Amino acid sequence: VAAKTLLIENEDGKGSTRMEVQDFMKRFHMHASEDDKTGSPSTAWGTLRFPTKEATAPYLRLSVNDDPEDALLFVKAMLAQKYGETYDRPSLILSVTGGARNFTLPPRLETAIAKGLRLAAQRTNAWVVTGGTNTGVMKLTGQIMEALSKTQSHFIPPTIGIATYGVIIGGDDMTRGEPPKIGLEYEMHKKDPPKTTPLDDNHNLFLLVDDGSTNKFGKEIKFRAAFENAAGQAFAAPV
Amino acid sequence: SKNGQHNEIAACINDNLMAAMMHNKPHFVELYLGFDAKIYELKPSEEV
Ligand SMILES: Nc1ncnc2c1ncn2[C@@H]1O[C@H](COP(=O)(O)OP(=O)(O)OC[C@H]2O[C@@H](O)[C@H](O)[C@@H]2O)[C@@H](O)[C@H]1O
Repeated sequence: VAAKTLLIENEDGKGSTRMEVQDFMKRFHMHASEDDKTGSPSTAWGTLRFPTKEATAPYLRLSVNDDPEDALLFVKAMLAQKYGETYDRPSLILSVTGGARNFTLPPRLETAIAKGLRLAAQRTNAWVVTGGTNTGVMKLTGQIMEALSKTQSHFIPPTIGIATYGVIIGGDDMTRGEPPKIGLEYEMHKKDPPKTTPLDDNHNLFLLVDDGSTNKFGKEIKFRAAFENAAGQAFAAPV
Repeated sequence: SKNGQHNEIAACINDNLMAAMMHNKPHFVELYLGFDAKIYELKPSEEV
């Protein structure tokens, strides 16, 4: 009950050959320490399952020096594996950024921003890229996409959470195990010692950027911006 | 609300809903909702 081959897309035409699960994943790297610059291959990818969610969400850990177009081909290969080759192309990449733990707004302004983002995400059918953690405005944008993902037609738009590895409390259970890790359960209430933040359960896909650091922030910025620029030059859409 | 005060508003508007329901003003009870009105915390004039 696991997919072993992934249909990836070629760089100039319409689709490439179906490489295996053990194939195509060696270009994503990771760092065992912060002193390592070349690093190891990652082997920490697959699907996480959350409590009170019907669907699962794929995750991957990529290095900070890795290519963003490889992660864009991972998102396109995952939508080609799930929704088939005739999936819906996006027309807008919608990136939301904000303060995670210092979010404190009045409820009238929060419902005004939530109603504007709800009508924009409903009319746009856009691919929303936020931070991956469950505090503040990414929790609020996951509540907007959890409200709009109930009907969802056939094609659910993906909600990519790009976050720094070494901050997420369920990361060390996710790295230890088998490479596909297709059935790795996520514990949001687990208390890991050198870390504090959990992921949000309403995000549809996860990219964890590794630089070898532990509880150090800001390492998921340039890979996120080059990933949105690579998706904007790939799907010919504004960001 | 632009200047940043809210605690004097949250003291005032529960008695303002009570007086606006008692004196029949519908546009005022349309206006005070949306500013964290909290309908269930209304208090009467006298004691039962
Ligand atoms: N993504 C995060 N999740 C949880 N905690 C964070 C995050 N980023 C920073 N923190 C820590 O929480 C504290 C609160 O900082 P905020 O101002 O609330 O968040 P900010 O520092 O603006 O983080 C911005 C981050 O969020 C994303 O929108 C964006 O990708 C950016 O990386 C900060 O001192 C910081 O150490």
